[PDB]
Amino acid sequence: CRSEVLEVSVEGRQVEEAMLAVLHTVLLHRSTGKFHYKKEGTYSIGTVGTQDVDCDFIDFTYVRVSSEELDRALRKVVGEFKDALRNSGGDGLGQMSLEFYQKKKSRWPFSDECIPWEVWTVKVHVVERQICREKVGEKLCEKIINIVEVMNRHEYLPKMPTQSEVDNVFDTGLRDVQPYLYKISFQITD
Amino acid sequence: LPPQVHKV
Amino acid sequence: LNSQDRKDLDKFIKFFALKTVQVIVQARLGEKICTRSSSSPTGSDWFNLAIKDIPEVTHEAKKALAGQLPAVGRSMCVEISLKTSEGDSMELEIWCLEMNEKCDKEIKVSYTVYNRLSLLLKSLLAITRVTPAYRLSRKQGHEYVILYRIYFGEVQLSGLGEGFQTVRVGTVGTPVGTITLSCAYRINLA
Repeated sequence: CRSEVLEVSVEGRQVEEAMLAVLHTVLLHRSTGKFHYKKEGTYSIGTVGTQDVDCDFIDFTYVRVSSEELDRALRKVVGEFKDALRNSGGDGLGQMSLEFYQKKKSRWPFSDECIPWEVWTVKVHVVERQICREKVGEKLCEKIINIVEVMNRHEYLPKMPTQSEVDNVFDTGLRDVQPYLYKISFQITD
Repeated sequence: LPPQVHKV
Repeated sequence: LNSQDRKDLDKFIKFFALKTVQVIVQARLGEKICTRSSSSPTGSDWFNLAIKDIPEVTHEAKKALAGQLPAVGRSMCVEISLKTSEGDSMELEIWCLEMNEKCDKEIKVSYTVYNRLSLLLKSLLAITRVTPAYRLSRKQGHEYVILYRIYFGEVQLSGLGEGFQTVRVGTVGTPVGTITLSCAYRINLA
């Protein structure tokens, strides 16, 4: 299972916006329109919209899928990341990771096996404020370019599912966009 | 017009 | 080398090229782009992405193509330029949609080429926001504007200045060739 590592040095005020830029760009690639099945292996696809997001603390814009439900969810975990950082009081060392997985169905009494096929890890070093607003923007420009280059290496995507498999591949709970099953967690290494 | 349906 | 697969691949490529122009030009208009997601299959949203077509751009893009598709020696190029109120012009970007002779024998045009082009379009959206000309385009309208041109033929890279950078947006393999999408952009903004 392939793993990609990003590192970034930001000011404390820039931590939340830098993590959403990365997570949203990844998820922009790792989602599709909502599937609506007609037969077992026949379905049609909805339409993904996008939003430009100007950052308030970084001189930077990124594209995200237009879904308040998905954006609210990413903001929740990123905020916990920031709470843990602010409460850590260390050198400012921490990381978030985003993992896409499929499910193999299990028989009673065990839970389905979760088989990750891609994990994205973002390491942060929290560290005048004027020049940082631009330097971090330029660095973020690098990461998005880096993320796009990884994307199109075409390493492996799950087989497109029948109606019976669709919940072992995709997160079908959101109202307007359909992401690959994913989990976000974080660690504080200060 | 795009593909209307996708078959698996 | 099947027939129904050929007519579908040509339609996929043609519409991919048309949407590529729209995405690039809309990224240089000076306005944030915010489109809607819909669960319901709209039936007309190419590559399942909410890309509202500007008619003028579609006309300008068809006139450059003239019923033809990219191929070896025939690449589609979107040139992005800055024009000052005093008449000075500076070239900023050359986006090139090329196709080479390298074939992918075992690749399904029915949905696998389609879904990879859809992914490439998404990479295009992200990348257009992080190249140096995006900020310039958002600030346009008073001392300068951003103009565009669509060539179809040999790729010519003059005018970006010494030290210009090239980013590959991504590639799609097909039974008749490999589509490549990239951007060469000026970094010496003089």
